[PDB]
Amino acid sequence: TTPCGPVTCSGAQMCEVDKCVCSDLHCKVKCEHGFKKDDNGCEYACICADAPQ
Amino acid sequence: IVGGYTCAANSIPYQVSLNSGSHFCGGSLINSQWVVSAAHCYKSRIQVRLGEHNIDVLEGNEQFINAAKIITHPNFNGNTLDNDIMLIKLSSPATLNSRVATVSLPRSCAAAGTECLISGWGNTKSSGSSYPSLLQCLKAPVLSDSSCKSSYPGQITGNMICVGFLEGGKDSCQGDSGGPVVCNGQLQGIVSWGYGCAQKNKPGVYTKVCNYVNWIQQTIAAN
Ligand code: NA
Repeated sequence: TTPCGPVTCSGAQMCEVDKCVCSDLHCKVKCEHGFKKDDNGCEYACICADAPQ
Repeated sequence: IVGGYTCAANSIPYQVSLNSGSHFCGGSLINSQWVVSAAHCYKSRIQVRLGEHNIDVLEGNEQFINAAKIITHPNFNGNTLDNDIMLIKLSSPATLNSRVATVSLPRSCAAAGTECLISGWGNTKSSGSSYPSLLQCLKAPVLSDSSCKSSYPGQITGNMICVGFLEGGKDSCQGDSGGPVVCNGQLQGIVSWGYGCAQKNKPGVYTKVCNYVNWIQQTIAAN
């Protein structure tokens, strides 16, 4: 649940820049460049991005 | 740590930082030459920084020691994060002062309701991104396995405990992993995971240390 761009994520929705969907369940380690998103978007539970996205 | 307060200087003498160019995880000093952390923090090369308070500045109290051996639990599951524990043998014994000390392992498991201290240099904003320079503290109770499971249906093994608030607001966050969860001077948990940070009904999940005491001692005894 969180405002996002033009829209507003409710309940089980995670915000992706300007759209609501995705989910963000992650492990609590720091990702130099954030968690790995690729193909679908948003991020991965426990895998950081060696290089950015 | 979201919704916490700044820990007084050298207030958490057993708190350590795992570094590889920079801070990526926390950890606990269980004895002069060993550190306990989360397995999902594993890396081939790790430098342990002790006696830290302000991770962005050299204060003159810190001790920098590289890890000689890194041992992750044999049964660690990267998908469910079950058995998310790791041992790190320092290449040199640490010097114990007042700014550097060890924490005691569990003589038993904490009962739901037990207040505990959670610390770390993790993200402080639950909605946004904001990393502190000064170690943050948070007092939080140990939730019941029932409420923990209902908060994360099909995800809580018997090697996990929830510590936090069903109402959200205060919780651990990215960068706190591997960190300490001490109750009554005893290390009861390791910052592992959760759904976001400080979300309602989504308290932080932590590794249940009291289940690994035998494993920890036997591993230390053989390395
Ligand atoms: Na420092």
